[PDB]
Amino acid sequence: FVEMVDNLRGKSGQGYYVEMTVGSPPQTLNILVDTGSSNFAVGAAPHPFLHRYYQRQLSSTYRDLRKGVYVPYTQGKWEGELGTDLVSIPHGPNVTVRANIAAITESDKFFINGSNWEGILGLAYAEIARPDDSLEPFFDSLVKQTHVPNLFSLQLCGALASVGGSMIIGGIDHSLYTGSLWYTPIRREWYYEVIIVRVEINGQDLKMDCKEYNYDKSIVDSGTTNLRLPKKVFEAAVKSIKAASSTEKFPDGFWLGEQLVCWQAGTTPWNIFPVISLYLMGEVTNQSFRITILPQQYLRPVEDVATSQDDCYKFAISQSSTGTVMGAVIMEGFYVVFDRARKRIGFAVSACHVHDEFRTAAVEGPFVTLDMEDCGYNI
Ligand SMILES: COc1cnc(C(=O)Nc2ccc(F)c([C@@]3(C)N=C(N)O[C@@H]4C[C@@H]43)c2)cn1
Repeated sequence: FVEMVDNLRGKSGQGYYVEMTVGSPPQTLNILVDTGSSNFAVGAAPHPFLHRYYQRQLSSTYRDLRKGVYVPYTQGKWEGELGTDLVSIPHGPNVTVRANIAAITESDKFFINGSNWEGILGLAYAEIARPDDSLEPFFDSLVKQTHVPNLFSLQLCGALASVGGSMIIGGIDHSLYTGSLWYTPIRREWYYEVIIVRVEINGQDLKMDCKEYNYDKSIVDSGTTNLRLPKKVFEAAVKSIKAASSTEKFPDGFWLGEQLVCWQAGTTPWNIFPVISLYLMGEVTNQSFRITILPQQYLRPVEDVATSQDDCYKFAISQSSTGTVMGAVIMEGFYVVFDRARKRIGFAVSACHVHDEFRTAAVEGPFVTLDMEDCGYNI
């Protein structure tokens, strides 16, 4: 899959995108890779922030579904006209498939002023597709119409500075990680839902009822920047992180994401900030494994601070009302295999993760963990 290595680009905090083509003749677009949604939606009108957009009038293979859909998010929205067309991934498998496309005709707070992507590739399952689960997601169409294997892997490489990485479509590139992959079940095929069974800060268990870690769900989401934690879990984690880093004091607003903290260039005290370990449900009864990230993952650089000359950072762990979200803060530490065929997600140490001479991100197992099924939330 050497053809697909390094096929992701982006700017810090603006997402990771892959090049795709739509229509006949092919129209090239940059598309955000989002494992947290399930629609393929592209700009189709000249929004001023867009480098380019889908022009259905130029595509002889465009087919109109005579249906629209309005997609609101917590902050933002897009509305689109549904259709199908031929889609390919130039630095992906050598195939072309007919896929659903939402031609975005109005939006608010969706496209990013200054970004270099024009659409979104929702890689999750049909249950959360908009308007309903009859709108087949792109990857489902890809696997159904071709011999591409039913899995993909993501290496997101962090540190506006340019980011990169690889989306290996239909397989795994073993050069992108070290050590072994460790797999956790996909609890249910809607989001990429997983179950966290234990949380440690610098090896110190938070000792909460593990149900709190997954209230009301835990997901793997390449389309979210932060590690988002349920409120109660966030409180305990911040308390422990504060205690571990107490040799230096920071305003309450920093831990709440309400202000940055800046240090003189090259003087960030990485060593005073703890590592964070999430134990995930393993493949075997009573067996778990843990993934461990560094402050280099969860203290993110903010480069566009005009009013400062120093190196400023955002605390990128935040509280959530929709459950745990393992966003870029987690994924930038690891090579992540979305093994749809076996309903499991694999983690391994990423060969491109950011670290220092004293600590590295880690994936370790096996551990003995009992009552892991009780950790999952049910209504
Ligand atoms: C450093 O990492 C990242 C990762 N992602 C981004 C990013 O802009 N994502 C983005 C933009 C628009 C948007 F509508 C969504 C939705 C569809 N997807 C997800 N998963 O969640 C929210 C439901 C919204 C996500 C930036 N930086």
